[PDB]
Order: sequence, then structure tokens, then C-alpha cells
Amino acid sequence: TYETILVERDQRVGIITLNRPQALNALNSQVMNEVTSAATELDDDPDIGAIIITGSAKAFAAGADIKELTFADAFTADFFATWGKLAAVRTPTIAAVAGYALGGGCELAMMCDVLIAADTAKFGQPEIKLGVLPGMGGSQRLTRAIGKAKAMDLILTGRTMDAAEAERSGLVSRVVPADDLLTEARATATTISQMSASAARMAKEAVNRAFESSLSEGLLYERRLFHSAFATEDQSEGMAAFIEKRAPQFTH
Amino acid sequence: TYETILVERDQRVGIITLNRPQALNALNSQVMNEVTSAATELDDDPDIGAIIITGSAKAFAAGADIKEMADLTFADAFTADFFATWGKLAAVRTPTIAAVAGYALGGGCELAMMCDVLIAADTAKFGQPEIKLGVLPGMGGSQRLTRAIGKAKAMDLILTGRTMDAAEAERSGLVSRVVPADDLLTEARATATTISQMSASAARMAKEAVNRAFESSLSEGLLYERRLFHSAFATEDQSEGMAAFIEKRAPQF
Amino acid sequence: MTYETILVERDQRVGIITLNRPQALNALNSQVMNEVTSAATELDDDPDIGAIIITGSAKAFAAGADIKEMADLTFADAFTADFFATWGKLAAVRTPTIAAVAGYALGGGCELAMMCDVLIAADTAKFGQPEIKLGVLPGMGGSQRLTRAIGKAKAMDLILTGRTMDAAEAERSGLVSRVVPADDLLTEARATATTISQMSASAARMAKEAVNRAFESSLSEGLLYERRLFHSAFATEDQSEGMAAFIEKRAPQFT
Ligand SMILES: CC(C)(COP(=O)(O)OP(=O)(O)OC[C@H]1O[C@@H](n2cnc3c(N)ncnc32)[C@H](O)[C@@H]1OP(=O)(O)O)[C@@H](O)C(=O)NCCC(=O)NCCS
Repeated sequence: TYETILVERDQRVGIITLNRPQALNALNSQVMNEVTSAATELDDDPDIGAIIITGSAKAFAAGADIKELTFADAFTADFFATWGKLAAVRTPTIAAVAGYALGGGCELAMMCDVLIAADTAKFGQPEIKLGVLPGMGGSQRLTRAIGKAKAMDLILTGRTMDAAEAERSGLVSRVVPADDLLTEARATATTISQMSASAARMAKEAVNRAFESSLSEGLLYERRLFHSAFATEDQSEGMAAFIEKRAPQFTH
Repeated sequence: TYETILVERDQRVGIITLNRPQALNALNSQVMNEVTSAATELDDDPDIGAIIITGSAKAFAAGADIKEMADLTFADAFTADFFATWGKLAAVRTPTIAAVAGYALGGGCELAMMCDVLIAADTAKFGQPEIKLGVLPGMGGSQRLTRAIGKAKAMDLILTGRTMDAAEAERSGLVSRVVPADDLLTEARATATTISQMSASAARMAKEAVNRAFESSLSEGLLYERRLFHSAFATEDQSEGMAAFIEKRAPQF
Repeated sequence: MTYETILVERDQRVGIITLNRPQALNALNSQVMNEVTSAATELDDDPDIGAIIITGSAKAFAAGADIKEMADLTFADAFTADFFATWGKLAAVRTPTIAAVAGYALGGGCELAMMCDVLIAADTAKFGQPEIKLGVLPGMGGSQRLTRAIGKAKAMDLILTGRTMDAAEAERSGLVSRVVPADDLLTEARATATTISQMSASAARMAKEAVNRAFESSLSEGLLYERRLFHSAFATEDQSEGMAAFIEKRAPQFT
């Protein structure tokens, strides 16, 4: 029973679709609570190996909500902090983005590991116009993704960036025609969910390390996890499969 | 009144123009000082919401006065803290725009990278040719260029002295936008006007949030952004921008 | 020295390391690791070298770490050996290094090209990190250096699906310095290394070190580091001659 999102299970893949189409999938408290509860639930399920978050063909998400007062009221509630539950998900996540990914919507797309964007996708941080700052990690994930000159530009002017520019700048994984987004997301998700669940979780964690410490510490952390792969059924099977020219049979 | 620069005020936008055309706006101690003095004064002016730095159509700034460095000892360099004054530019809280035409080489490329937004004419040529004269970047290029375009390309430019055109700079992350050379200055005004018409406060907080992404872990940067986000619901200006949007009218910050 | 898995040539101020395991697509075993590091290290120590190129064949730069070596590794073997640690000797090399990448550079092959300073690629180049699906994850720095080079969404894409990236995407994403036609790769790399090896030795070493800094600390720190390094340059003879020469409209004669 979710009011603003739909949740579907398809083999080892779970899909969260933002289901508030009238508001152009605007993000609010409730959306935040539901999206985060469903992903956490899918993370805990051993029969799931990839999570998709998507919106409509018109809008991944058009922004935050505007009706949604003190500083203490914001400090005490930790307004937006719950979004952090999306980043704490261990199972790989995939943002399938069509049309408007603006404000929070752009920031949600950025919280996922992999970002497959439609033909029609448009990204932006236009809340400077309302005299509002990003509160979902936009000034943080945007800059690390596309670099300073473009990050500043988008954040201070509110201009949009289309799919092609997001692809050449480092914002997206790959671009696909709009009609094919959901099938390309699912096929991508499917491929990842068929990997060893341990290896996929390890690989994702090692990559995330790239923004949390110096290169020397990241290199060390990666090398250590890599040695740990060797204590697993799946490293042995995966490599045995290569040498015996056969499909690998993972029990994750 | 300045010797190597011109300064112009038009509405809420400031424009610093390098004025050594004979020398292609090559940077020297005097230029460094003036730009910093002008930048700082525009930043302190409450009727200023954005600053432009530009040169001429031929060169933003191509190289530096090498005579001022030829006979420097380590001791003179360390004592003068040679180049440190340029840090005053990065410490400016108001958004800065580099409008780069033609050559932005050595110091000039480093000067462009210090600004927040980088608007390039299709004529812009970027490069760090220092290596040739037996030195390395001295004004943050090894740090800013690498962060903008990645190790592979930054190693290439700094170790060979090769130039990179406006288009390669756009795809690799160095510039915000490329515009035709003839539109360069007008386009910088347009972008500066837009920025200068934002809440001065919000625009400064946003710039400060962005700059944090180069100074700590994502984890830390996220927390800093959230705290500062909450602080902008305090402030009058967020009521006006909000009412403006509901009433489909322009905000009067 | 005398090597099994690599070839080593020196010409004027440029040394070239060519990977030589063609029966296994230059797959990287411990033998290759040790030989590449020892060669690079001893070239770095030679005063008559100014640049080092690492390359493979037209068909594969390297198609990974050697899987047969890894298949029969136990956790104890890997932890005891600190498996892969030794590649760090290459990153410690002071002379500028150039990766010249034709064909496959996947897994440790991609990782190896990423350890170099400059990456010149053939139009024919194919990058990837398909370790996932062997039941592992990059063990030679790919999750770190790839992400940093090309950004999260693309590094996550490659590392979790193990898809390949062609030279043109690599070039536009920040992974390589330049692409050239495959036939010109070796000619080009060699021209690049000539230019670098003719520069001042100290300047090129300082500059390489300063760039590397930019991944190791915050920006404030790197900036202070670069500037201090810049000031030391004023004690170098090559600064003097490099600047003297420029002023006199002549070519520098580095002693
Ligand atoms: C690159 C590749 C696609 C092209 O292969 P190909 O053209 O079909 O050629 P082959 O597989 O015959 O080519 C190579 C052979 O060289 C060996 N080889 C290739 N890559 C190897 C590797 N990484 N480790 C050990 N041997 C390797 C093969 O085992 C085979 O040897 P064999 O003849 O003695 O059995 C393929 O060899 C491959 O993908 N290998 C593994 C890549 C990988 O997963 N890398 C890193 C993640 S852990």
C-alpha cells in the first residue's frame, strides 16, 4: 500500500515507479518516505539484485514541492536527510530518466549508481530562481560529475542541460531513445542482477569510495575487498567458468 | 583609475578588463595586484551581484612577464610568497565570470580557472606552456586543470605545452559554454545580469556549496549543503521568490 | 636486465616497455608485474632517460590480469602475498610515463593504462572492467581511477555490467589524452615522449608530482603544494636556463 509510488518485482529485479503523474512526479516528504522504504525493503530481499527507480515519459521528477518554517523546525526535522537511506542501499541502483529531471528530481537521479537517460531527458537545478539552494546533494554530486565550470553555471543561472550534454559531461551512463528507456533499463538491471550478489555489492562499494577519501586510501580499500572476494563461492565458480569456457553458475 | 586594467560598472554587474594589448595582456605583478584590488572592491559593493574578468579578442592573457622571474631565487620566491596574492580572486564571495577570447596561456589559463563560470569564445586557446621555460604551473593549474579535465589530458597539456581549442575545452569540462567570438562579451553580460538578479545571499551560498566539493568527502559536503539549505528558509528573499513563481511574475530580490 | 614477458628498448632520451605475452593477450601475471616494475624502475634511475612508454601489441594492450594464476588462489594466498600491491612501484616512478593503447585494455589492462600519466590511444582501443562476472571486482585501482577519470554514472555502468568503452567515448569522457589512427600509435607516442624527454628533467618531474597531488588532498592543500614546489624550481639550473633562453630569443641548453 503505497500512495505515490508503484513497486514491481520481476525475477531478481525490483522496480520503483514514481506514481504521482499530475504533479509531474514532484518530490515531497511522503514520496521520500515511500521510495526510501521500498528500496530498503528491496535491499533486504535476497531474491533481488538490482533496483530501478523511474518516473513518467514526461518526468522522472520535476522538482520538490513548493507548499512543502523556522530554522529550528528545519534543523530538528533534519529536512531531506531521509533521502540518505537511498545512498545506504547495498544492492546496485539504476535511475531510468525520461523528460524532466529538475531540482530534487535531478538530485534523486544522481543518488543512483547507474543513470540511463532517455532521448528527451533534461537536467537542471533551477531553484536559485526561487531563492532556494539544493538540499539533496546537487551541489555535491553535480560538481563531482560535470566539473566546476558547468556545475556553477547550472546552479547560478538555472539553465538546463539536455541528454547529449549530460552524456558528454559525465552526468549520465548512456543515452537511449525515449521509446526504449524502460526496456534498456530493465535489460541493464537484469544483467547486474545476474551477477554474483556479493561481487556486485563489493564493486559498488569500492566505486563509492572514490568520493570519500584520497586515491591512496581508495586503492588500498579496493585491493583489500578484492582479496576478500577470494573467500567466496562465486570467485572460484566465476574463474572456473572462464577457464572451462562455460557460463558461470552463481548462487549469490 | 588603473595602469594595466579598466573597470566598468553597469547595474548590478562589474567588469574588469585587462589593458595591456601590446603585450597580449601578459600577466605581471602590477596586473595581479590591480585585478585583485578591483575584484575585492566590487565584491564589497552591495550594488554589485556579479563580476566579469576579460581581456581583448586577441588574448584574455597569454603568458606572464618572464623578466620578473628570470632572476628569482627560492629565497626571494618564498619571501615574496610569489603568486599568493592571486588567492584574493578565489576568496571573492560574489560569482565571477571569465569571458575568454583567444589566448589564455599559462597564468592566463590559471586565471580563467579561478573564476566560477567560464564563458569561452570559439577562438579561445588554452594551455600551460610553463614546462618550456623549466618550471611548472605556479597559479594552481596543476590543481584546477586536472580537477576539470582529468589526469590524462592535464598531464598531456602540462608536460608537452600543447594547446586545447574551445571545443575540446567544452567537452572535457574546462569551460561552461562556447559562444561565437563576436557574441562573447554580450553573452557574458547576459549571464552576469541573470546571476546579478538573483538573491545576493542565495547566489553566494550556492557558490560556496559548489566550492566544497573540492575540499572534502562527499559525506561531509552533503552535510554542509543540507545545513546551509535549511538556513535559506530563514531569510526574507525566499518568500519573494516563492510568491513570484505562484503569481507568475518576476522576483524582486 | 633479462626478461621473459616484456621487451625493453632505449632510444636517445626515451625508453619503451613492450608487453610480450601474445599467447595470452598480454594478460598480466605476477611475472609481468615484477618485470614491468623492475624495468620502469631501472629506467627511472637512468639519467639519460626523460620519458617512458608502456605498450602492448596492435591487438591487445592487455586483456586483464592472468585468470589461470588467480583461479587457484586461496584467500590465504592472496592476503599473504598482498596480491597486486607491487603495481604501486609503477605509480612511484618519477619520470613521466605514457600509455600507448591499441586494442583490448580490459580489467588490469585498463587499470595499467590508467596508472600512466599520459594515455595515447589508437582509434581501435577498447576499454572495460568486466571483473564482475568472474565473481570479483577491480583489484588494481579501476574502481578508483576510472571513477575519478570519467565520473560515477559511467564508472558504475562499466564496472557492474562490464560493458566496453571505445576510444572516442574514452576521449570525450576523460580517460585518454588523445586518439590517433592505429597505424600511427607508436609513431605518435614516440613523438610525444621525445617532446617530454627533451624538456627539463626536474620541471617535468615536478609538474607530474604536482598533478598527482590533485587526487590526494583537498584543493586548498594542493594549491599550497603546487606553489611551494614552484618556488623551489627557482633553485634549479633549468629554470635559470629555460628563462634565460626565452628572454634572449634562443633555444635552452639544459645542463
Ligand atoms: C579479450 C577477449 C574478449 C578476447 O578473446 P578471444 O579473442 O576470444 O581470444 P581467446 O580467449 O582465445 O584468447 C585468449 C586465450 O588467451 C587466454 N587469455 C585471454 N585472456 C586471458 C586472461 N585474462 N587470463 C588468462 N588467459 C587469458 C585464454 O585463456 C586463451 O588461452 P588458452 O588458449 O590457452 O585457453 C577474451 O579473451 C576475454 O574477454 N578474456 C577475459 C577478459 C576479462 O574478463 N578480463 C578481466 C576481468 S577479471
